[PDB]
Amino acid sequence: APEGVSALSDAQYNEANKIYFERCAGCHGVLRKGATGKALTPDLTRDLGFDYLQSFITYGSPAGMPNWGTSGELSAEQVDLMANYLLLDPAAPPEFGMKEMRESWKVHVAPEDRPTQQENDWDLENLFSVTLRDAGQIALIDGATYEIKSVLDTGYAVHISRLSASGRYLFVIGRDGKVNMIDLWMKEPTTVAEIKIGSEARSIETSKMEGWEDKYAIAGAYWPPQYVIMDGETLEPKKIQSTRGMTYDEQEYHPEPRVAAILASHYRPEFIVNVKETGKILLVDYTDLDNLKTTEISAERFLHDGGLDGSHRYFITAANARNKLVVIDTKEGKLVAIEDTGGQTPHPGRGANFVHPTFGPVWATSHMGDDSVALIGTDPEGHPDNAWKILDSFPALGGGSLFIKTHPNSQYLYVDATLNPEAEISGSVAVFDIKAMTGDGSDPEFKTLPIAEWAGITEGQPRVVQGEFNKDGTEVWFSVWNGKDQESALVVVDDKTLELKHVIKDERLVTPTGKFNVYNTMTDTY
Amino acid sequence: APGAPEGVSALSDAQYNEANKIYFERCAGCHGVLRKGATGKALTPDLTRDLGFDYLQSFITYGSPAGMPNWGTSGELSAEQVDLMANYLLLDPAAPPEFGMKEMRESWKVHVAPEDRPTQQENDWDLENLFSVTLRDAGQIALIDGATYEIKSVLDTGYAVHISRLSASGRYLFVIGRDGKVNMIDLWMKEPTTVAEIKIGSEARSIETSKMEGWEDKYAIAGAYWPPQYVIMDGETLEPKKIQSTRGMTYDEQEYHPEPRVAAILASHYRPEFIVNVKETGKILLVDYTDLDNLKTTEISAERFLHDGGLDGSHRYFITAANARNKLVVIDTKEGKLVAIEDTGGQTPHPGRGANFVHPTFGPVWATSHMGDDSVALIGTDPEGHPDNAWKILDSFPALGGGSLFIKTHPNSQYLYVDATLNPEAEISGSVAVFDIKAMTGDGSDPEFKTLPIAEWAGITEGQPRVVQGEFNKDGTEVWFSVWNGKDQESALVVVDDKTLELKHVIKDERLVTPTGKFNVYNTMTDTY
Ligand code: DHE
Ligand code: DHE
Ligand code: HEC
Ligand code: HEC
Repeated sequence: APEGVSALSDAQYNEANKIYFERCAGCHGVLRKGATGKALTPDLTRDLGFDYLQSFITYGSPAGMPNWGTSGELSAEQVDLMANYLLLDPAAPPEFGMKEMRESWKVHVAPEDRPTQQENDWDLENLFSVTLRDAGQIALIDGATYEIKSVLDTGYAVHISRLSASGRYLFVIGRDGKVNMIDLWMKEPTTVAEIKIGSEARSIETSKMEGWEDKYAIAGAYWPPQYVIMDGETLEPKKIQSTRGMTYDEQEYHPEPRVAAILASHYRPEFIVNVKETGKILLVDYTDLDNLKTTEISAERFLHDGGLDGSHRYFITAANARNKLVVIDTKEGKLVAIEDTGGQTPHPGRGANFVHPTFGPVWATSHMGDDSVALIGTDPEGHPDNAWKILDSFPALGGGSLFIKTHPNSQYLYVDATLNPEAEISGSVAVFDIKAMTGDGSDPEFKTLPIAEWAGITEGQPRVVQGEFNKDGTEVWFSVWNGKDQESALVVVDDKTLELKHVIKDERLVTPTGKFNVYNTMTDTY
Repeated sequence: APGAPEGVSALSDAQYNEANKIYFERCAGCHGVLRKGATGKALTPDLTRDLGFDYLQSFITYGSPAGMPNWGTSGELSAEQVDLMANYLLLDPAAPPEFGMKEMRESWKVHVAPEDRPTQQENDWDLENLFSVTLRDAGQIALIDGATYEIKSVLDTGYAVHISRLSASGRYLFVIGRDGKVNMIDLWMKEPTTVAEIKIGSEARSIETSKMEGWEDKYAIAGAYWPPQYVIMDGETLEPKKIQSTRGMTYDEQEYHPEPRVAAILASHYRPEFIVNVKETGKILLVDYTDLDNLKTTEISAERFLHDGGLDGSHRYFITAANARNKLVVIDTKEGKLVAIEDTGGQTPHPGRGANFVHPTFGPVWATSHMGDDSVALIGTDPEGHPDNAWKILDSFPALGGGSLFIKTHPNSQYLYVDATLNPEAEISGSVAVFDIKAMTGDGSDPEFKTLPIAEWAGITEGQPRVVQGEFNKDGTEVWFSVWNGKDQESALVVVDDKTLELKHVIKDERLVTPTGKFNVYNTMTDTY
């Protein structure tokens, strides 16, 4: 006989459930099928059994599962409660409306009591806000001295950082929908406001229309299917919008359309919201939240990430499972093109904009499913025949690429290969010389930088990910992402010589992943 | 379970599926998606177990004169389907299904392609003076000559027929039923008939046509109670072009609402937009139909319980009742925003499209009567020339009694007609109140009214005749009222001479079964009210 799975009173079950959706669902999923954390459905957990679940929740694991019991985040009774709850069938995922957001909303420092000018000595625009994935923190690193200025707690499941248009406020979002607002002008920068906007979420963005600096922030959730516009100084939740709706092509109701990347228009006072499963791109005008104007653009399903072109007018985003790039004109508020990249699973991040020597302005992306790099023409006025067409496709290090990067002041295009199965490749970066490109059909050659080897890290599984440039566009940073119980680092590459500039190492630099330069993020320079 | 005490004569899964399809397709328009009843009674298990199999089988077989079709004896459901349904109704209520593009397209039929239709009117009818009258329990509409008063044609649309609307040019007649059935009729044919049809949901009430200058006959839109959605359709073929879900957040508490019904739908005359009331979330949508792929909409926070409403006399401002909250919500359709929300001081305002007129002392006003009390309320509708009266309730006075549904006037007339359809007294419910607009002063003295004995003029005694909804002819000189009696009883339409307030003519015919809504082509196509 299989061990006995205990009762649980209504109160206990209600208590367990609140904990699950508030603190576990960001990594284990609202239906318990897993996300960064393993699936915890009862077909799996009953086999593991109570003792095993209790031990894991008490001690955590170095692969990213918090030590709930030993950290005192959960009491001994709460730990047993959760182990017992995981042996039961998955509960119905709850909604998360205004009442729930406002209960979680905290303003630690009201706007009137914050500084009126920068009170620290830091070079805010050249700071790098780095995600410490399994530590639940971000590191604020000086872009010139390479010193860790501070390490701030945001919360387990920390995902990425974004900056307000003025560069004063640092916004961080976690996979649980937790949002932290950090005031960079304080003597000792810390969280001045926080709020939770759902159970699962990935994106956040700030108002970037000139004249709307610091007015609003917007966050998108995976569950429930909604986005929220918040006050840009206090995080007060002002407008919640459901994304449930019809698919663009079959026009069938879809009960769970996740919000993916959220960007901000520089032509109009609008947020640009990708709705994944229905294939809709939303242009949301924040001029008036009560008489709310939006444009719901039929695009392509599987929208994920993307970026604005060099002129900041057009939004280019990957509909990744269908291998397409979708192009929106933010000035006219309309779809302008849909093109296949020729590769498998394009994953641009915000992508890489540059001026090709013969094609004109282009935007590039690499792929998760193959080694190709694709370029799309982005200049309807000056290069009409090249506009929104794939002009070239060439191989980089290998499949498993996540991020491509460049900067106006650099002649090089950097491509990672983070998820490649071969350590030599996943620990390296491909670099192309833009000035040597000809678009004559021949594959441009690349130099291979041994980033992980340069950091002196071989133990564990160090994966190199995401180039990020400093404010001047002279140095590019890469994360050497190793396990929490392993040695990690950040490698700074001298852009002009393509030589190692510096290796950042520190006991607090745990699982570093996303890196965001204040100036480059606030101005959308990529 | 079937052999257990509490147990019911099961249907295999497949039999259940067939019954469930019949239920949602043919019964839910009147009995409700959760079987809680609408026009038809609740059919939930609590009640149906006490009727028992044989009662249900006979009720579904024979029907009744209250509006329930005789599915069995008409041949509409074969012998076995009746039993299936009777068995089905004893079971727990199924989860209401979605109704997307695939299901709409399966129901979409184009009987006469546009290429094959007339290029000019091929009958000799006076189309703009025609009246389209809903024959409720007959599942038909009657097309009636507005001057000779003869029934030109009786057309089958479907059980649960609700109301009629006209395309902007007056050529196409659109009718919607409570089951979401949409019929398009071409009034230019020698013998006008349905040229296209489609189904847009399981439960629905509204339909409307594009009225922006330049977009005449381009689009039609239908709104549903279930599923919670509206659909924009091609104005000539009924092809479903865009389906939009109305599921979303309430305007005030900002909490998700899984089933926000679509109530009235009107059309802007200032922008190429449809005006959609979303009842439970309290949102009014301004939907721009110039580009359905890059869809522009304005989601206006208003007040919950939005139901019916109309445009002011200038056609710029939408005025709609949030009925359970006793409020009028006013939207500026030129600027696309909320401009006011006001309490009428009455209970449950039910304006229909309302009544616009020029009050001698207040200026332009729009009026509504109420279901819950005898009051008539007036709101100022001219912010430009009468800014101190604009969007203010300027007067409130009594008409015949509570239970009023429709109030009506016309630019060519000085009278304001008010019905009292649901009043418990037959004496009141068979009459209509009429106020002289020219004698109104606005000093706080209730305007007096003349009582027209509309049911008595009809010369009907049997059943329980109720008078509903004034509708004028094209020239604004005669106003029609429906004398709604039961299906197996005699009904009529009464035509009143506006200038003398005397009986003009009584329309009676064997085919005139339960006449309710009446829509004059010209006054509907132009929004004259
Ligand atoms: C929707 C989304 C965005 C765009 C945010 C915005 O527009 O504000 C994004 C951006 C990002 C960006 C933005 C980079 C930029 O330059 O804009 C980075 C670095 C990033 C690093 C990672 N992402 Fe993130 N990421 C997801 C979703 C997203 N990632 C996932 O659904 C996914 C695949 C799985 C998951 O469970 O979360 C996932 C896993 C990862 C990682 O494993 C990465 C590599 C490392 C990590 O920190 O967990 N994601
Ligand atoms: C949403 C809605 C509209 C506006 C449509 C538009 O904007 O195109 C409307 C209009 C109407 C109009 C339009 C009048 C006008 O001048 O615009 C009429 C005459 C009408 C006669 C009736 N309505 Fe209708 N009506 C409902 C809903 C609606 N009715 C109901 O939810 C309700 C209360 C119950 C029901 O189950 O359907 C209902 C019962 C009735 C009746 O019992 C009426 C009186 C008679 C009948 O035919 O069933 N409704
Ligand atoms: C992300 C920051 C996490 C949060 C928040 C929670 N969990 Fe987790 N959990 C996470 C990971 C990455 C893993 C896999 C660890 C590994 O060593 O591979 C886990 C694992 C578990 C387990 C063990 C499951 C198994 O071994 O099959 C359990 C029982 C579990 N997690 C429970 C749990 C609960 C109850 C949480 C809320 C208190 C919770 N986790 C949060 C990542 C994350
Ligand atoms: C609107 C046109 C209807 C449609 C379509 C269907 N029904 Fe109906 N039904 C309707 C009314 C107005 C009434 C009340 C009749 C009365 O005399 O008061 C009914 C009643 C029933 C009943 C009897 C309930 C009772 O007596 O308490 C049953 C079992 C019933 N209806 C079933 C039914 C089915 C199975 C239908 C689909 C084929 C159906 N109805 C359609 C109005 C309308």
